[PDB]
Amino acid sequence: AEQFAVGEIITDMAAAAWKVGLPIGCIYLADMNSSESVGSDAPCVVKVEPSDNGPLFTELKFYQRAAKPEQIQKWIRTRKLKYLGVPKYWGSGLHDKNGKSYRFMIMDRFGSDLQKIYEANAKRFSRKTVLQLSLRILDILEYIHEHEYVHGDIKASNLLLNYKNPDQVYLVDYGLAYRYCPEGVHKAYAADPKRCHDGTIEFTSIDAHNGVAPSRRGDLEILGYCMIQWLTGHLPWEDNLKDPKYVRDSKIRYRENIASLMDKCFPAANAPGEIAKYMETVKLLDYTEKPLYENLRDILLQGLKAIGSKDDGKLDL
Repeated sequence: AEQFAVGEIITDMAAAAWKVGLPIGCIYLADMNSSESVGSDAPCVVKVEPSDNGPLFTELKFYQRAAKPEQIQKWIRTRKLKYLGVPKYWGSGLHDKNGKSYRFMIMDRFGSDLQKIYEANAKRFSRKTVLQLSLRILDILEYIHEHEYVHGDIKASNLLLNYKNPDQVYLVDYGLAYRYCPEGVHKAYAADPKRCHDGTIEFTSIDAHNGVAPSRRGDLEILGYCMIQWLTGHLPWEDNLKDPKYVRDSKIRYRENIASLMDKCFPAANAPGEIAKYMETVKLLDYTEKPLYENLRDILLQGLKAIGSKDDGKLDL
């Protein structure tokens, strides 16, 4: 059952009009209403799911409260950033077709995911690339955290590049996002009954493994596993992803002894100092504690100084 007629004009709740193009779950190219039909250079995309789909409703709410174009530009101005890797929300509505109710959401369009690039580069990224990606992710993380939300699923396949600027990475898929601190009140260290997702098993946090709601330390923890995966091509527990209790156990033991993790993941006890310092700092975070994001960025910056480079914004993909 196709959601839309290709070329159809759809009007959002804000009364803005859009034309629907070919697909790029159900996602299609979208642009502002025109004489001209929607093309391969479109600037936006429309996600459409049934009205009862819980994940699209969670994603829409996150975009509505933290993704407004004006809200993002004010942040980029006051924090003096070259950009922010959070997609912009352009609009949403309800659309009836063959007597079923659907929900749609217009958002920015991006380029290829980092995972396709990772695989094309023989499952490695340079130290420069990993350091530069991580500084921008920390920016994204700080932003959504200050806006009461954690992602809990950071990974290469959820990190898209600007279709026009390959040095700018955005984080997507907020369908399973979690509002950890609604109205400024942090959730207790316990299971949220509405939530049944543990994240992606190889990258997920110890809190997620323990059936505890995702928190800010969880996101920084996840980023840490990504950095190692990207630098080395492997993770110690990759061989047996099917056993969650083993994976959890390995992460608890390697959190207790980081030097062990550096020895396992990096050849000959020679490992990037910044990755060790990163994981040490994330380890010191309690469940309800606000990370010192600037301290973490400084650590990644000491790493760029060590390889003779600076944060020039170049991902050198």
